[PDB]
Amino acid sequence: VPWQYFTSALWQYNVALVQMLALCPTLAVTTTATNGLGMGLATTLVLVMTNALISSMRHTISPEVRNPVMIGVIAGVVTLTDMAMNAWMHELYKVLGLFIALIVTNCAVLGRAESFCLRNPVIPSILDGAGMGAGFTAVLVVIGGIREILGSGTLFSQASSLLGSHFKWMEITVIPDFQGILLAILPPGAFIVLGFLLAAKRVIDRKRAERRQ
Amino acid sequence: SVAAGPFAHDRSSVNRIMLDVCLALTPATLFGLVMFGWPAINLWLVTCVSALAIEAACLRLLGQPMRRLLDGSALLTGWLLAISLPPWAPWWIGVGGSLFAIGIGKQLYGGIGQNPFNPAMLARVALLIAFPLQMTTWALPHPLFSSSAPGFFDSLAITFAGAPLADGMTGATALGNLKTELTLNRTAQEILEGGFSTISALFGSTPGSLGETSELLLLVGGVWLVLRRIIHWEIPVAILASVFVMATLAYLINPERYAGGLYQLTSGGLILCAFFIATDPVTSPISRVGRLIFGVGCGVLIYVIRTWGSFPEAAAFAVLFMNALTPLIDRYWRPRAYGRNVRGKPLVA
Amino acid sequence: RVSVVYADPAKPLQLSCKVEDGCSVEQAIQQSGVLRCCPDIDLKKQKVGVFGKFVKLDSPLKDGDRIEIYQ
Amino acid sequence: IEATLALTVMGVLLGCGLGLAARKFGGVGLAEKLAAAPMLARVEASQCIGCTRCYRACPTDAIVGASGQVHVVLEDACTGCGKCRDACPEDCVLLIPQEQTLDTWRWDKPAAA
Amino acid sequence: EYVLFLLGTVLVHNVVLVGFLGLCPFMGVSSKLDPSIGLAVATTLVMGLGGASSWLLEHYVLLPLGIGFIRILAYIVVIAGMVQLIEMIIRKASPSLYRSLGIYLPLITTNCAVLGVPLLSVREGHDLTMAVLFGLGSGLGFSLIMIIFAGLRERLALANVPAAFSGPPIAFVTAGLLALAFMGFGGLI
Amino acid sequence: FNLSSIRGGVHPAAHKDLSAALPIGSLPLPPRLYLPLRQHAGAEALPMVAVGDKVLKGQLLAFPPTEVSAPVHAPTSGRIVAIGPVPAPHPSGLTTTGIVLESDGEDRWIDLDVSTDPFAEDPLVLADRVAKAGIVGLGGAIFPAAVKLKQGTRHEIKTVLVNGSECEPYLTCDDRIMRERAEAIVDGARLIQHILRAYSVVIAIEDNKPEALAAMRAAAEHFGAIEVMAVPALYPMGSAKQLIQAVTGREVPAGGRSTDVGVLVHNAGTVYAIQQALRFGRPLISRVVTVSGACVKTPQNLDVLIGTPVQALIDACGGLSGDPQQLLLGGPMMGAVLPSTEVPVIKGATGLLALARHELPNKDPAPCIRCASCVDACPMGLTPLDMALYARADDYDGASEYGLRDCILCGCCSYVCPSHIPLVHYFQYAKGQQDERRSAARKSDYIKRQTEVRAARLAEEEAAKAAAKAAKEAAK
Amino acid sequence: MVAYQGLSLGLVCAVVALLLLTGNIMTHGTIAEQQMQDRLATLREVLPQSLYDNNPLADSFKVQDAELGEVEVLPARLQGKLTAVVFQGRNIGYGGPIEQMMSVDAQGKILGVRVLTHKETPGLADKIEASRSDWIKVFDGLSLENTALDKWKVKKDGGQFDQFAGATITPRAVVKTVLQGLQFQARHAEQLKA
Ligand SMILES: CCCCCCCCCCCCO[C@@H]1O[C@H](CO)[C@@H](O[C@H]2O[C@H](CO)[C@@H](O)[C@H](O)[C@H]2O)[C@H](O)[C@H]1O
Ligand SMILES: CCCCCCCCCCCCO[C@@H]1O[C@H](CO)[C@@H](O[C@H]2O[C@H](CO)[C@@H](O)[C@H](O)[C@H]2O)[C@H](O)[C@H]1O
Ligand SMILES: CCCCCCCCCCCCO[C@@H]1O[C@H](CO)[C@@H](O[C@H]2O[C@H](CO)[C@@H](O)[C@H](O)[C@H]2O)[C@H](O)[C@H]1O
Ligand SMILES: CCCCCCCCCCCCO[C@@H]1O[C@H](CO)[C@@H](O[C@H]2O[C@H](CO)[C@@H](O)[C@H](O)[C@H]2O)[C@H](O)[C@H]1O
Ligand SMILES: CCCCCCCCCCCCO[C@@H]1O[C@H](CO)[C@@H](O[C@H]2O[C@H](CO)[C@@H](O)[C@H](O)[C@H]2O)[C@H](O)[C@H]1O
Ligand SMILES: CCCCCCCCCCCCO[C@@H]1O[C@H](CO)[C@@H](O[C@H]2O[C@H](CO)[C@@H](O)[C@H](O)[C@H]2O)[C@H](O)[C@H]1O
Ligand SMILES: CCCCCCCCCCCCO[C@@H]1O[C@H](CO)[C@@H](O[C@H]2O[C@H](CO)[C@@H](O)[C@H](O)[C@H]2O)[C@H](O)[C@H]1O
Ligand SMILES: CCCCCCCCCCCCO[C@@H]1O[C@H](CO)[C@@H](O[C@H]2O[C@H](CO)[C@@H](O)[C@H](O)[C@H]2O)[C@H](O)[C@H]1O
Ligand SMILES: CCCCCCCCCCCCO[C@@H]1O[C@H](CO)[C@@H](O[C@H]2O[C@H](CO)[C@@H](O)[C@H](O)[C@H]2O)[C@H](O)[C@H]1O
Ligand SMILES: Cc1cc2nc3c(=O)[nH]c(=O)nc-3n(C[C@H](O)[C@H](O)[C@H](O)COP(=O)(O)O)c2cc1C
Ligand SMILES: Cc1cc2nc3c(=O)[nH]c(=O)nc-3n(C[C@H](O)[C@H](O)[C@H](O)CO)c2cc1C
Ligand code: SF4
Ligand code: SF4
Ligand code: SF4
Ligand code: SF4
Ligand code: FES
Repeated sequence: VPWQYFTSALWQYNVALVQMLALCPTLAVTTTATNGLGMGLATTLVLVMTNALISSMRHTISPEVRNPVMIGVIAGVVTLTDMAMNAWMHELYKVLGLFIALIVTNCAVLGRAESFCLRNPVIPSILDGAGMGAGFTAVLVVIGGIREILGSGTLFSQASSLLGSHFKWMEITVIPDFQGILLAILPPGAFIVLGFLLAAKRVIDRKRAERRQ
Repeated sequence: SVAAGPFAHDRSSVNRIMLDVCLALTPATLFGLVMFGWPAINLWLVTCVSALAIEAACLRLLGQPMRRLLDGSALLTGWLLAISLPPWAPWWIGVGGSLFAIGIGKQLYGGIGQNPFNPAMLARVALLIAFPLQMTTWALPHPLFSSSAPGFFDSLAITFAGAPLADGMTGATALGNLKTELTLNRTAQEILEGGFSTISALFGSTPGSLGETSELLLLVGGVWLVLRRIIHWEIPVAILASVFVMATLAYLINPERYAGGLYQLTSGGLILCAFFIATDPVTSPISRVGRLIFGVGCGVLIYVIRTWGSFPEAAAFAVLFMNALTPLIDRYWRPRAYGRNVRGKPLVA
Repeated sequence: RVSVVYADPAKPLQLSCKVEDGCSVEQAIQQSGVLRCCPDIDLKKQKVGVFGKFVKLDSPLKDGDRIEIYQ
Repeated sequence: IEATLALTVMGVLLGCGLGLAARKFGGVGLAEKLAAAPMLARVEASQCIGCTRCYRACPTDAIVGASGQVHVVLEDACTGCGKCRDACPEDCVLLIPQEQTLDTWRWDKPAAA
Repeated sequence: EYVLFLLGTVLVHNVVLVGFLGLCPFMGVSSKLDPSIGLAVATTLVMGLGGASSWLLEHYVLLPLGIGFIRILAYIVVIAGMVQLIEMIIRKASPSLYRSLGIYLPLITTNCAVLGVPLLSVREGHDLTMAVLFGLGSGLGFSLIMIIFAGLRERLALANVPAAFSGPPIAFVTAGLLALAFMGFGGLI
Repeated sequence: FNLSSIRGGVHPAAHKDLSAALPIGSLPLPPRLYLPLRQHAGAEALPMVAVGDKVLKGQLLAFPPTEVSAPVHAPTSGRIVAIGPVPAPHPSGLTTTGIVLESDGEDRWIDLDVSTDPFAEDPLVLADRVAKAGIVGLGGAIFPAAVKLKQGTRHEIKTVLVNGSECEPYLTCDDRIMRERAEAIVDGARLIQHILRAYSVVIAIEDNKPEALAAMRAAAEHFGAIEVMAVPALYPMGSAKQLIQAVTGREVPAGGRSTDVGVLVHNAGTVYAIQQALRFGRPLISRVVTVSGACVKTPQNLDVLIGTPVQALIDACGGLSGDPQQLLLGGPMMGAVLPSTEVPVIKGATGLLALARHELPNKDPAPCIRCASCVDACPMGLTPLDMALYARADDYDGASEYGLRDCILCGCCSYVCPSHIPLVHYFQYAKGQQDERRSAARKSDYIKRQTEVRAARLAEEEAAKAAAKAAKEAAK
Repeated sequence: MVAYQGLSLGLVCAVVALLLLTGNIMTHGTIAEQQMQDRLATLREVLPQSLYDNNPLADSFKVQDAELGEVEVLPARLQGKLTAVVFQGRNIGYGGPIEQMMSVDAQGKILGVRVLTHKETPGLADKIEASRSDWIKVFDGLSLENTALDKWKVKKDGGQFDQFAGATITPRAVVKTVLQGLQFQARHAEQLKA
């Protein structure tokens, strides 16, 4: 079933939690949940489009120059994405900054374009890209929410100005009247949170295996 | 199961070493506690008790034997963190520092003997980064039973809860004051002539941390530790010599901008870090040349970030950097074996 | 340089002895000292072989041979 | 336009260079990977009738003996490959695990710290 | 002066602890010291070459023709090709040399650092010399951090880390603490 | 010369003053003796006698099968009753091949082959005379003395060192053997100096034995080149590698023998045994042991025949005045736990310590704090903490790099460890695992070579026979 | 043949370049409009709408002085009579230079000061920003007439402006920048004063 890939890529093979890929945007643009959600959505869109293009162009890539071709097929698309969200989502573009342009070198994107998109049809590749993007977005949302709560208390902030007023319902506040721990926002707060998330994933995987046993 | 030798052992133990280190720290801690009054006592007690409780909880979680709580490895960390904090600091600063050290810095790596970074300095850096306002408020010396220091319940309201410290009970120290007055286009000489006395600063009559103030009782404790074979003289000697040499050279080159020698030695937590904190066995080289390199690096980094950096004191940062650099020093400066050259090849005769 | 083996099931013995080139099985066994290890060895009665083939006492032996005394 | 021509020139130059280099001269995760009881024979005193089948099927020089009623016995060179098990019509070979002796004694690892 | 710029790039603005660039191979290969050293040398050379090529391409082709938005694609494309050559040329000319640079070279074809550094240097408007020095300094900082982290992880491998934290999670926590330690160099240069 | 300074070392409680007062005692003949056939290093000797034979004091019961071995002589006249399994002085407690001799009680000497003017013959004759005596180097290493002397003769020896610096705590056998028999030791040193053409002998004793120093100086004052030296009171000082450094000043190269620096080391008991064998022809039959500890009524030094059960020695010194906790065969720093009191006394047995509870330390292992007190005490200048870390993780190959090859298992590691860690136990376990792997590889190589040779010879024989048969049928 | 690889790479590059140029010609005007709108939004926080009629970011007249160097004065003329001038100032703080914006009216009264770029220590001297504290709103009616050259300092130096608890260098820098801006406006009359 084609839907197997979409569910399998969520937790069994996570880009940032299992394969140890896409760590730069995971650790950099995570100080707010909205930043993580926007980066995840952009990465998912780029992954879907690049996977579809590569699979449609599968039987045309020379074996020895495979990278500089496919990288181009990614790079230009990424450029377009920038030239989209710099024009109609400028508030989010100013926040992400360099890492919206740094999706060409995203290890997850090229890894999925090479490993799966060169030996699968267009529909399975699209579903695999969607699953990887969804998993990356979930990880980004979780880490951003944890860091934002530890640093300021609020969960999701300035979503109306960034993602549009339509998402205004997402602005919730946790721990009212809280100055927050400043270290969570800072770079030292990202590695520790990611390590704790990895440890929690290992613990829940072991407990789930025991329950299945 | 058969027993393996040897069947003889000296009179040594981790408990004795840790308790002797605490005994060496005792006189300077008493001098600090008496000088600043009740709030310092409250903060020190809270920090030590919280460190012990968190260590017990972490030992319970990991399943390690509770006897590990009786070796004094947690009480020493709490003691050093408490004497590193500002005197009239709130309780939550000490509790959070103890939680961040005993916890992430030590017990998250396995326990005693496994951590690669100094726990007390890790907690100090984390507290300074997270809460800069509470970690840059120094109380002037208000001696216990001096008719001007706050009473018992007034000190309780100062430490616990959030009663303001009023006015006239908080001032600037030496290093920060010198840097600020340098930013006020005043040369380095006039600042020290009318705002710094070496004799009073050496005794410990200046504002600062809880136990950092006195540079003489700490020296006595360090010397006593050295005579007891508990620490090695290489690290303290190297740190002090490097700081003094660099400071004296800078003073000689440009006396109107650099202050060096006695001013650098009798200011900040240089002596305490050199004797009791940079000599951490688990996070220091096990060789002799390694210890010399560790001390030289600590001294150079301390002086460089003191003078040209953005901090009035960087003993914790230098210690953390050298703890990071320690494994390479250990793996590249191993002692020579018997019957082999430095490269390890067998000798020829 | 040869070896002498006693195939006694109770205690399988094997010894290595250096002998002069062109020697005989009799002199090789005498030099090897297997007689003193087991006084119940009859060199005229029990079978003497090389690598599993019955041989003669004064037959010449080469380097790397294996004399064996068995029932 | 003057820009697409230059980009195409750069592209074809790079491609031809790569091709000529290949003539004359995956994934990140997989590339990281590249960068980074014995038994012995046993012969009883009755099941061996000197049928010399065990020596016949024993590539190692383990069984010593020939003829009949000589009670061939193994040596230390046995490996338990079993070439002599089915060889004997009377099922004489009695492969057993090696017994612990003084010369094969090693110290035990300390429990824990 | 240039020594101060190089030291500020190496310590004050480290490309990993305060830049978050090239973290995947950094966290994947730092388990062993020798691959860490090899990848450090390879990435230093690759970053220097890529910075030089990117500056030449931007200031001689892109800007004069008026097209700047293309830069990203052009940059990465050129870099990719260069890396391939630097592999194949060193996979026959010197077979012995294909054990310290050639093996780890494919790891940095798309690293986010060989592309992050040129893009950052573009915004500051560096000249050719400044761009080359910026690339080399970023490579040196990456190399030093990788070597230190490799030593730390090699020592932690033989320690009694709890079974729920041994491996990658303890590496991430150690990297966070190392960044906290490096935070003291801020404002020095 | 002038004493150098060795690196590292500890100062354990000597405990030598409670037993080095009484003279060397004597033992009544026990009923039966258990003589293991392997009391030495190298190959195991093969018995020459059968069950029920009558032997005399000095008969050669077992003879060496190869060059590196030592024969076994009958301690006393009697009848052989078993050639079978006997208990062994090992921590494991397993049995070993050995003879059982029932002491007749007459104690009649055999017709010994005495020499004539030992300072007249070539060194090789004296070397083989020592070879046919059972001298085994009563120093702990139990290496045959004949092989050592023969290897020394081929090289150039500039100094013969007598290792009289008894260093183990609780042990005083060398002290009395030098106090009472100084003349014999001096004569043996002179005989060794004649065997190995050398310059002088440098007999060394620790400074905590003033009586031994005075007696040795009084005995050797007229012979000239003989010298008596007073080495410091350090534990790892009796070791050959450390004593050579202390006396000569050089260091024995790694993976090399002591003859490289031109110095031969012999124990003070081995020298006496060599003197006895050369002068009178008496083989190595009895030695001197020390019975000490808080559990013994009267600690003493006993002249014990080889193969005497431990229980006889314990009963001789009054008896067990209390309850023991660990019975050690040797010094506390290198002793082995005796399984029972029925174990015999091999030539390598040095002591019979019976340690009480207040003499044995109580320990509680804790994680290493990296205090680096092991590095400051290791005589070989190693890093014991790293070796223990690599041995605990089963990385023996990485442990060998840090100095596991050069470790002598002296025990200075665990003696100065704040957090009590069995570092020596880890090192012994790692060395045992390495030896097991090496033995497996050696057996694999040997069996592969044997299979290749057997297959080649069988194939060539079959081909030759087939060719001969083909030639025969052609002429038919 | 090698021709296929080169042709493939060339075709990919050409198609991508064509698509990128189409996207750029589609979106560059919108990007420029967004940047201009962001600049206007930044300007509007210090200059109320009623005061100015013409476009402030169209009549920028760079002026040159003896201390600040070169400025970027934007007028806020209503019908030709200057009512306000907006410029920027830079001064060394603690963690680096601070860049702020001033909106001085035609009579010397400050209409509002905002800090654009700073690198002060968060949690200790971040109150200069208008989104966390009202301190930066102190300069709202002051001038060089009702405040002599004695109250334009922090209270540590004998002035009338409050200093942050545990931070004085940053208020010193901000007050010095404000005073220098007012003095610069006073020096250059007519064009900047009216
Ligand atoms: C995935 C790779 C990139 C491909 C991107 C695909 C998504 C692109 C979505 C483009 C959206 C088109 O929708 C675009 O909306 C903007 C909103 O400012 C409109 O722009 C509008 O700006 C202002 C504000 O309302 C109006 O005064 C103006 O008249 C109008 O042009 C455009 O007229 C319309 O073209
Ligand atoms: C799956 C989505 C992934 C997002 C990233 C991919 C780029 C997509 C670009 C095309 C987006 C068009 O998005 C649509 O545009 C309109 C204008 O027409 C935006 O409309 C709004 O955007 C901005 C966001 O800061 C608001 O501040 C502003 O008030 C308004 O212009 C909405 O956000 C959305 O309804
Ligand atoms: C290892 C030992 C750990 C010891 C842990 C002890 C924890 C409890 C400390 C004593 C209780 C403090 O209880 C705390 O009081 C504060 C202040 O009144 C209140 O806290 C409330 O106000 C404070 C700010 O003033 C903010 O955290 C927040 O707005 C809200 O939580 C709550 O009531 C409770 O968060
Ligand atoms: C909201 C919570 C988020 C948690 C985030 C961090 C994850 C931390 C969980 C892993 C922590 C490891 O800490 C501890 O590890 C030990 C391994 O010795 C596990 O195991 C321990 O407890 C279990 C019972 O539960 C015992 O059977 C076991 O012998 C003991 O070792 C513990 O269950 C875990 O608590
Ligand atoms: C073991 C208990 C827990 C100890 C740790 C927590 C202590 C918390 C202290 C909170 C202090 C509240 O603030 C403090 O309250 C105490 C009573 O509590 C007041 O104390 C008042 O009552 C006490 C008796 O109860 C009188 O003796 C005193 O003269 C009077 O001032 C102080 O005037 C006020 O400063
Ligand atoms: C970063 C490394 C260390 C991590 C430490 C773990 C976090 C420790 C708590 C950090 C909380 C910071 O937020 C801090 O919350 C405390 C409550 O504790 C508030 O404190 C408030 O309530 C407490 C009682 O609960 C009163 O004693 C205090 O006078 C009052 O201000 C502070 O006003 C606020 O600054
Ligand atoms: C056994 C260990 C030693 C135990 C000693 C305990 C007693 C310690 C008492 C000395 C500490 C306080 O004693 C003294 O107090 C006065 C106020 O009167 C402080 O203040 C004094 O010196 C400072 C200099 O900076 C100035 O403010 C001023 O000259 C004066 O007030 C001194 O800095 C402190 O030295
Ligand atoms: C600590 C162990 C290493 C010791 C190494 C010693 C090497 C150098 C020895 C010569 C040092 C001369 O050091 C010199 O001493 C003078 C006093 O005479 C000190 O100078 C001192 O007095 C001057 C005014 O007279 C003050 O402004 C100054 O702040 C104070 O330090 C300086 O520190 C240095 O200028
Ligand atoms: C491992 C050993 C390393 C030794 C390092 C030796 C090099 C460092 C000392 C020389 C640099 C001195 O650096 C000098 O000091 C100041 C702070 O005082 C630095 O820093 C200054 O400028 C920077 C950049 O605007 C800002 O952070 C701020 O304005 C200020 O801190 C300057 O860049 C330089 O003027
Ligand atoms: C830990 C240790 C302790 C030793 N103790 C002694 C000792 O007490 N007396 C001694 O003569 N040699 C001692 N030695 C050295 C050897 O036991 C022995 O002298 C040498 O290896 C061979 O000597 P031999 O041939 O005389 O037996 C010791 C060696 C080591 C490693
Ligand atoms: C001489 C000495 C110095 C020590 N210094 C420190 C220190 O600076 N910080 C700390 O947390 N523990 C210190 N300790 C306690 C112990 O070394 C520390 O818990 C190790 O980090 C245990 O992991 C010290 C112990 C000794 C014996
Ligand atoms: S095959 Fe069996 S019966 Fe025949 S010789 Fe071998 S053991 Fe004896
Ligand atoms: S098992 Fe194999 S090696 Fe062993 S005796 Fe039988 S045939 Fe020979
Ligand atoms: S036992 Fe080995 S490692 Fe330990 S001190 Fe002795 S020689 Fe050194
Ligand atoms: S003596 Fe023990 S605690 Fe000290 S370094 Fe050696 S093994 Fe570690
Ligand atoms: S290195 Fe993998 S995404 Fe940056």
